[PDB]
Amino acid sequence: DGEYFTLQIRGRERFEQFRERNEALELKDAQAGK
Amino acid sequence: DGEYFTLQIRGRERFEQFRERNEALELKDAQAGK
Repeated sequence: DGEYFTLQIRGRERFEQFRERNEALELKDAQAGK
Repeated sequence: DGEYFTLQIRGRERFEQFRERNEALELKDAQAGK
């Protein structure tokens, strides 16, 4: 098993920022990070 | 009723970025936006 987190938003104008960021940040950790 | 969105992440280093952003972006729309 393991643990994680989850965020919810009711605005599409803001989501576009997180979603797109999710991909960018996803690479930040998946690659190096230390 | 209505509609919204939800994002999930399994990394704390990245979440800190979205979470903190969630508050910042939340104000972007909640205030003006057009």
